[PDB]
Amino acid sequence: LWMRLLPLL
Amino acid sequence: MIQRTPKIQVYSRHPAENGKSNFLNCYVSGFHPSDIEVDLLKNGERIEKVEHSDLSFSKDWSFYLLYYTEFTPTEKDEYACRVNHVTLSQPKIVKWDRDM
Amino acid sequence: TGVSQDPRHKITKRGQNVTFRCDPISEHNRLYWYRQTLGQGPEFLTYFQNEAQLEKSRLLSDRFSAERPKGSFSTLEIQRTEQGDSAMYLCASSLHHEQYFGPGTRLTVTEDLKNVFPPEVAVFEPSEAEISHTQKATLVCLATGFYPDHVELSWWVNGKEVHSGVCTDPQPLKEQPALNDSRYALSSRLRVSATFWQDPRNHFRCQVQFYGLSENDEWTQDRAKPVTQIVSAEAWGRAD
Amino acid sequence: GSHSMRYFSTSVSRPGRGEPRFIAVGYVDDTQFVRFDSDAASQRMEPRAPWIEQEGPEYWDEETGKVKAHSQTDRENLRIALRYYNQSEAGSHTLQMMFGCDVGSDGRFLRGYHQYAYDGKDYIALKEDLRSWTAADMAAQITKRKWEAAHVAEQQRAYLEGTCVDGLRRYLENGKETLQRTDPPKTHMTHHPISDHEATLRCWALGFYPAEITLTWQRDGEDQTQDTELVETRPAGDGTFQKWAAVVVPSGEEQRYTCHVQHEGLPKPLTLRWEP
Amino acid sequence: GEDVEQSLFLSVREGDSSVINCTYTDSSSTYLYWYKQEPGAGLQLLTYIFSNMDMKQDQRLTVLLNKKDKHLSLRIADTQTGDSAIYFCAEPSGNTGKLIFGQGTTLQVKPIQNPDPAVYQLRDSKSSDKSVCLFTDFDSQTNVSQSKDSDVYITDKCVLDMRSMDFKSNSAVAWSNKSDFACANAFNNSII
Repeated sequence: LWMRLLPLL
Repeated sequence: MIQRTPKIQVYSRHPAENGKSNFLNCYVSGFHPSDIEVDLLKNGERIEKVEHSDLSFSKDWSFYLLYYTEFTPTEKDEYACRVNHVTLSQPKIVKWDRDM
Repeated sequence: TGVSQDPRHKITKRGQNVTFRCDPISEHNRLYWYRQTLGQGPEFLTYFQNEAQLEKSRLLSDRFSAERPKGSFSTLEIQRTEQGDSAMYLCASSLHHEQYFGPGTRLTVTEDLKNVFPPEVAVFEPSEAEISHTQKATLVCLATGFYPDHVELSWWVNGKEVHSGVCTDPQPLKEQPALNDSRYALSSRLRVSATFWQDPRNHFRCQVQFYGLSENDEWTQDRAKPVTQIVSAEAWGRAD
Repeated sequence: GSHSMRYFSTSVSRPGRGEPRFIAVGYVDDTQFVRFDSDAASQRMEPRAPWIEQEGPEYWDEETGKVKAHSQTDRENLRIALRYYNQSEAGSHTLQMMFGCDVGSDGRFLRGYHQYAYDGKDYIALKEDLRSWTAADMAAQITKRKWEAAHVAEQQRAYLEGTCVDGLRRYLENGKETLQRTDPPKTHMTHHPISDHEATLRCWALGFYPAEITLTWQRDGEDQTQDTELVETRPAGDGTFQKWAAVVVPSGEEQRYTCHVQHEGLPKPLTLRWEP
Repeated sequence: GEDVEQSLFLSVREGDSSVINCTYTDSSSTYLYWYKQEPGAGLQLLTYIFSNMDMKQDQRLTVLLNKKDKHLSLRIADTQTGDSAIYFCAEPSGNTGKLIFGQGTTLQVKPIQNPDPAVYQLRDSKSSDKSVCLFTDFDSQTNVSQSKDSDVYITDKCVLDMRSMDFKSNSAVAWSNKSDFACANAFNNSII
């Protein structure tokens, strides 16, 4: 189950 | 920018018996960046029927790919794996050794 | 400190184009537009991740068109505005997941700008009877016949804004409630000590900030351009 | 056994060839079960294990959506990186991410992971405490400072302790006969004369799972770390692993040398001597 | 699938506990938000919980979460008249953090002040024959109807805090243009 919210660098 | 040159192994999935269906494996590991040209050879000829694993990488962030084809090894016939990468000035060929 | 929006209030003519700006909190990469109608939770319109518009709702007609040209301030455009586009347009920004909202842009689309009226305001002086019975004195302020429902009411006693003993109707009240289109009234109460009211040097002002038309707006009628304006009524204390 | 889930993504820019190529893969231990390739015609999260094919349609629609959203964010991350390092937009650059979680025998959360590499070197990683970040250079500690202000750690920590262990536990229960197995290494030695007075002794481990294995040479029970050749553990292509280790040995000294094999699928470690 | 479900209205006595309840859509949502809105605009982020916490407390506020059943609740310790507002529970939807909102729970806080109910007449400050009526100091439980003929405007009740005397009062205003109109009968309380 993948993430629903990746962060910006 | 890091560049790492590929580690190359060409080996059979099973111990080679002459005449017995088997898989020929060329494993390229430990490289960066990800662009790489791999070819398996039979007596120098590029083999058309050649699959590869999906781009994965290791704990050190270096990439690894499995190239494979089914083949029936003979006593006579000669297999190899031709690799090129930015780290190489020319392609590197690694003959297949039944014993490594 | 927070998110910023321009203008706070717009009133265009139906079938005209309109543009709102949103200015997110400094260096917030994520920008969301929402629509809110009175009585409802806000509804997603669109998402910018810096420049890129990554997700857009099917609640957007072709008429709706958002930009974030520099990954900075965003604009929303409505072409050929319709009555149904009347709403609060909310902007929010986050660095990751915590969304902070602006004060919104309250849009009203009306058929004609001559439908737009400033309030009339009046102060009503406290009852003798309340002063006998309670030793308190309630002033009532009444603002009538404004459209649209865009006002801030505040009391000033001896030149100071008062922040206690005040009550303003939470919702403007329709002069004809059955209709969509209808002018509005609003009441406020300021309650002071009977002694405070009885001092005739004490000055009571009720103030209604109207958000109406711009200087850009066209006006072919006779009465004053119904601009953004303050309308006051006043009363002095009385020993009577 | 104890188990892990790993999601790996690679974004490679290619200025003047359109938008960055994005490739993602998922593993449970050393078993791949999904992939996404942004150059494929499908534009889907595809199964890469017969056992995952059992997930319902919601699973495939949603997993596709999430990885596509990731592809879009890691595209923007390549650009942010370009700005931080003050690098031209003519160069091809690589951004790599790995997240996932470990559980023990009981199914309980053990460890979370969330790490990036820019152009092949550590950029930023979530610490094992899950409450703060290791920044690897001046550029990364802009991200570190931004992520500490935005509280990204306690949000990603909510995913790693929640959706990530749930996923893992469900794959362990649906892929049971594949994932909750050990294949122990099949071991033998080969003697290879090099001169009339030398031989390479090669210690073989075939058909093992999982991949983790230790191959060691001793001489009179002293480790031969320095004079041993050792190949990277390699895939057989059939979901098992192979490895060997070799020492060159004086003709006659063969029985002073032993090979030690450690592997999760062995009751006790193996000692091998050139006997045959 | 479904919506974020919360009640539209909840009435509390000043000093009692307010519990505002919410069901959200997706168990995988890593955070849940409470926002509050006062007369005018201005969605205020009030408090949040991550999905790996049972509970969070923040002064008079408490958030309880049940991830399996997707139940979220804001509990307020010591409800003041100042806490009257609309509370929205908000959940991230899909693969950004765009929010979907509940329809909003309007919170009404009734003063516990003893009623001295009275109707008063007030005269325009500018020497007019123009009058408004004031229904003040009545009981918080009073059913103040707007009921009328269409010439007669009655406002809704609103709470008013005189802090210096620690005194809260309910009031409503009525006016009309009628020659006919008496403050006496103007109001239509249906007190329960």
